[PDB]
Amino acid sequence: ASNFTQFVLVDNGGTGDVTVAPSNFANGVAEWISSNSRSQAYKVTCSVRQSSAQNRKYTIKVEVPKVATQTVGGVELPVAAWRSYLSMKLTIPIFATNSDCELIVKAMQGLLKDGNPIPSAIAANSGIY
Amino acid sequence: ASNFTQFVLVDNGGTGDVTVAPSNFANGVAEWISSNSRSQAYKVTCSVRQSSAQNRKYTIKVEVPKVATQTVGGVELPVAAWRSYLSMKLTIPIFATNSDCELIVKAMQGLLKDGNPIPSAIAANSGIY
Amino acid sequence: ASNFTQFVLVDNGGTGDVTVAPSNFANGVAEWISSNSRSQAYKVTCSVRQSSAQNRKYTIKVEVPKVATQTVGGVELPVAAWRSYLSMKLTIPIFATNSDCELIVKAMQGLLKDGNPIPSAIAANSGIY
Amino acid sequence: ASNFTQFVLVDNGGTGDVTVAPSNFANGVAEWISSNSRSQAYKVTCSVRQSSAQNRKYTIKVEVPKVATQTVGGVELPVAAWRSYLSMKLTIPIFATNSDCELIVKAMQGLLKDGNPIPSAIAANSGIY
Amino acid sequence: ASNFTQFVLVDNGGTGDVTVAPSNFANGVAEWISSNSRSQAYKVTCSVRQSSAQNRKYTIKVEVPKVATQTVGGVELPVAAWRSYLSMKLTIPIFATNSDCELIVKAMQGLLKDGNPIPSAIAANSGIY
Amino acid sequence: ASNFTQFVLVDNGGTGDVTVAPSNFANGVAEWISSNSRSQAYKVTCSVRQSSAQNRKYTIKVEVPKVATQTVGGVELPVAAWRSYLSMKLTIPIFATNSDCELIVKAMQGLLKDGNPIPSAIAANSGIY
RNA sequence: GUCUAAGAC
RNA sequence: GUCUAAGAC
Repeated sequence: ASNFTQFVLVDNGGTGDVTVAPSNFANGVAEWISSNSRSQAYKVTCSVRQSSAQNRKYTIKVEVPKVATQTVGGVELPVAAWRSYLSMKLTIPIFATNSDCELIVKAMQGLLKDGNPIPSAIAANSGIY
Repeated sequence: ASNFTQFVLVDNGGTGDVTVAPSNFANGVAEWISSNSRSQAYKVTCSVRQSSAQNRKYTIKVEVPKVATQTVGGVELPVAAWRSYLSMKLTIPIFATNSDCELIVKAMQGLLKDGNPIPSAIAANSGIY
Repeated sequence: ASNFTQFVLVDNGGTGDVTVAPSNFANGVAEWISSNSRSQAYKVTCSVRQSSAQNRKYTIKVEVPKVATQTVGGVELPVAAWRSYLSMKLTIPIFATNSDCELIVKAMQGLLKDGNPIPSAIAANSGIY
Repeated sequence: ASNFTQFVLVDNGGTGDVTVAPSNFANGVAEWISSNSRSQAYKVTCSVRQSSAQNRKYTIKVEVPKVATQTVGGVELPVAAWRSYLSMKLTIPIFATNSDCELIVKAMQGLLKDGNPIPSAIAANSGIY
Repeated sequence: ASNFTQFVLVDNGGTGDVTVAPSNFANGVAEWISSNSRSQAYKVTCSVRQSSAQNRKYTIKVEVPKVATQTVGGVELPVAAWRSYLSMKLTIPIFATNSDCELIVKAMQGLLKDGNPIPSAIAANSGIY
Repeated sequence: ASNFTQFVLVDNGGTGDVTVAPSNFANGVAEWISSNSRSQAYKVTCSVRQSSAQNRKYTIKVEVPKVATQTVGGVELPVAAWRSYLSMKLTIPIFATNSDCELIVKAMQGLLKDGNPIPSAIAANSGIY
């Protein structure tokens, strides 16, 4: 059994599909990277630690690169023009049962479901109004 | 036009559906709260600010309460035994077009899609392995 | 659903009713204005926030114009002589359930009901006696 | 006659009706309370004062209690779990006619009428949107 | 209804039309932007505040960008060569009727109508003479 | 050719149009006034200068009289209660070609076009909502 | 503006 | 009043 495997990060039907694969798991930090130049790859990292007596804290991080070619002195390199950085911290008390957790996951999914306020605002360079 | 409206945070088919509604929008912070006792409600807040010359930063926060009744001195009150706290920060360079943004949203959705590593780990009081 | 719709403030059985419609929503402070010059209009504003860690607080303000010997569309000074100001503040503990709130609303309705000492005193330029 | 009479504050259709009665006028503040122990009674107070040289100001307060029985020192006492507080201040110019004042009363009644936005929001534990 | 809707800012007869849409209302400032990267978008903002005791003041701003692609560090980024800035402040007395306000709108429209002196001068890079 | 000619500021389809004609040109500041007492007239002024080394700046000012309950030719005080003031400032970089300027004009026309959120809000003594 | 509410900060 | 523009001098 293992959940440290590759998965589809960006789903574009069956074409542009961005897949991210296990890269490293040093120091309690699982890391996934998409293929090709590390310089233009997507990155996802995750780690759980016992943040206190009653809480466990998850720290998920995602990097979305803007793929581009950099030319300097006539030498070109695959780079990322810039990167968008996602960073989330989820705290869960140790009293939470598996059902409680499933619910927390559903809340996260609903928050980002297509059509709801937050994803729509983000997807359009907008805020709330 | 408005995206500051109510939406379904937790989708339980058509039954246990947790809906969250606009509560307040003071100081650039949009806030949504589910119904009934504020003390046991779900809360979602969001805000975007220009974090620097080239970046806009979104700050989404979600609270999932563990509903319970507190009895003290024979007086009972609707409370939350505890709360799970989600907190995310998303940074997006001003060069990102609407397409770039749609992609960032899809990455967030894929990250939490059912069956993928992170949501499965969370939903089971587990980490990565 | 969406409660920021126009409603009837002063009801005179259809003929000569005073309808007030949404006119502003800056900072989450909902505002309703009648179809008049801002100086002679009926204004209603409402907003909610968590005043303390234990209570939420609704703040409602109403402005009613003096109609006797009024000159529609004219410049009437001093403004203090032609306008009445109503300022309501409802503090509700966070333990109040939807039902508890329905009761609180019913109480406010009874307070101002036709025939009761309070409204009948105001309508007669009187106090209690 | 005398307008300092008892009236029904919460109408639950003849049964469960919270009625309130005159209970004090000391210091120019008319008070009404329900038939309970002072510790868990509904309370309504009213006072008018000539605030400015050209204004009169009514100050009205209502207290809605959440009745509970509490065990203090092994002994049960009738008490209030919490109280909701309505506080209104109405400023009317002296130039206002009785007809002008009736308008103010009708506006306050329409404001709280069943189905209109504000009472709807309050009863649903939400804001206006 | 809601007047916070998208509208076409630059009409190039159905094709090449710059349309602008709601994108933010944080802090009482309504914002609209075109569908570009924040770095090269058209932007329109509006806010009303009760400046004096007898005035209301609208503050409107429009930003027209000269889109260009710039090579920074050997990488191409969508940027604006320069921006043109329109800034208008309108002060209306509270005694103004809706009919009085329509007059203000009609005057602003006539001011900028095709062929009239001012737009003619601006479009020709000249002064009035 | 010579743009300092009289034009129509407020158009009501011929019947009751408000034409404004040149009335002053001191210091290159072109001025247009309607056929009224300077206190009740419609005034328009315009001037251009190089605000900085990079931009030129048009400064337009419009004054619109309050007509409701107005007394043609009378002395109406306070002046602040009977006049609305519009103050436009257009900053245009020195790189803007005639075309670039034609676009900027088109944008201003769209902003104030009939039916769009901005003019329709002003004409209704409203803000955005 | 707040609250523990005709009196408190 | 200026600008590099809801925030700067």
